Amino acid sequence: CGAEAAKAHAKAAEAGC
Amino acid sequence: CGAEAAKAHAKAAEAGC
Repeated sequence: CGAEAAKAHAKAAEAGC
Repeated sequence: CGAEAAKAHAKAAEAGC
């Protein structure tokens, strides 16, 4: 739940949410 | 793992994303 959240958080900030 | 995180997810998806 910390690294799968971190990958989703970067995914948003990649295509800025 | 995240009902407060889900309330932030709905609050963003409404005004943020």
